[PDB]
Amino acid sequence: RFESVALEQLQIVHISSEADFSAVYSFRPKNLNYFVDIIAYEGKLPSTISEKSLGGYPVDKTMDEYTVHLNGRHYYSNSKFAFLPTKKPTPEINYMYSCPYFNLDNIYAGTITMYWYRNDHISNDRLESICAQAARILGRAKKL
Amino acid sequence: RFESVALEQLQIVHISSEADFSAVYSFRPKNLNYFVDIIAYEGKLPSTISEKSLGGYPVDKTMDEYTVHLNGRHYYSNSKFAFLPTKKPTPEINYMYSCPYFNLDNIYAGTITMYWYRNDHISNDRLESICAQAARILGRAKKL
Amino acid sequence: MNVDPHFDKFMESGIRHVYMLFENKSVESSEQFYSFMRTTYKNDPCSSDFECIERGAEMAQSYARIMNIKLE
Amino acid sequence: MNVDPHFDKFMESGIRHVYMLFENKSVESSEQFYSFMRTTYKNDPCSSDFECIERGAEMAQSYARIMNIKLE
Ligand SMILES: [Cl-]
Repeated sequence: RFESVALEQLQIVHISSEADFSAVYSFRPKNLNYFVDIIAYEGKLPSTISEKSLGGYPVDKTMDEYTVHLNGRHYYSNSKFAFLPTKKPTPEINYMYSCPYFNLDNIYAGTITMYWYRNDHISNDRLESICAQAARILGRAKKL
Repeated sequence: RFESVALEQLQIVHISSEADFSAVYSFRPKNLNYFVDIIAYEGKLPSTISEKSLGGYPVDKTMDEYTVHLNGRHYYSNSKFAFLPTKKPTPEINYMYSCPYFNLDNIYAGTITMYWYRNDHISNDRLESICAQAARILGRAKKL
Repeated sequence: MNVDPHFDKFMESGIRHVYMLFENKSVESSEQFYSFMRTTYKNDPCSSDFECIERGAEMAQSYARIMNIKLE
Repeated sequence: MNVDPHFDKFMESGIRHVYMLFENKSVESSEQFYSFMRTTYKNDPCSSDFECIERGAEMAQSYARIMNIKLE
């Protein structure tokens, strides 16, 4: 079952990155990516989202994160949170780092993302490895 | 199903190594490793083994390959074929390269091995990568 | 395109250096070539454009060799 | 021992640098610590004794931190 893999990889990414909040995002419909859901999270939810309304958020494909991901690169920023399911600017988040993951047919299917509320985090080189390992394993799983 | 994973990884190792003959070996009973079976093979069987009698061969743990593997290293040789299910010396084999794989509880559970009848093969550094990638994936699978 | 750009370069390299040379192209031969390329890439995704192009050629060549596929 | 020697060094490092400091050791706390160590190692096996010892300490420390486990 796919989210079994998602939640197990996320737990590892969360602990190794020492993030304050982490999530796996999933695009729908397949190959079209008009919407994005949080299908797994670790840590404390940002105040601007609730345990309700974690799914069905529209995807803005002109956002830098979307295009950087399709260039095969990870994305970080201090203020742009494209798929976080709220339009509120959420200044309590100091930092975000994400990588794409691709489904079994190599289609951009979602992201693995870590967030920090504090302003101290480990280097992007270590975050790159943590994220890429999980994307490699999530990329081999299916949807029952 | 475990051998589904075994046969799929073996097919990749065979093609990328360009071996003449390749196999996955499985130890039994678990944690004890008195016997070793070929549970998957690609290419032409050596003449000294048949499509019958590919299982139940005794394991000689004093052989270098066994101890080198438990030291966390790959093994190669021009003349020692410890788990090949025959006592015949089989001089038609010019070269063998193997790596261990470990089950979900990190117990030495078998090997992935490539053989050449010709005397030309790609470098051990490339064979190391091919083998380690497959061991990493086989090490995550279970026994239904 | 919504595709893993490293897989795409890897796959396109295999197509243009090897598969296009297949004497007997068919549905089945394209399905078997893609199944091998995808499974191989999913096993160990390449990370550089240059390495993806390199590895897509080599891997497809080895597939053509080991599978005894009629070229020219 | 029949064990992956890289996992063993990785696990022993986590035990001796972190787990042994747990205030409330129990069956459940040992099962949860091993489940985390094994899943983490299986996700990305370390390849050097030195790195395995390093990563077993760091990973166990992060597990202790992020899980808010009483030390001393
Ligand atoms: Cl891997």
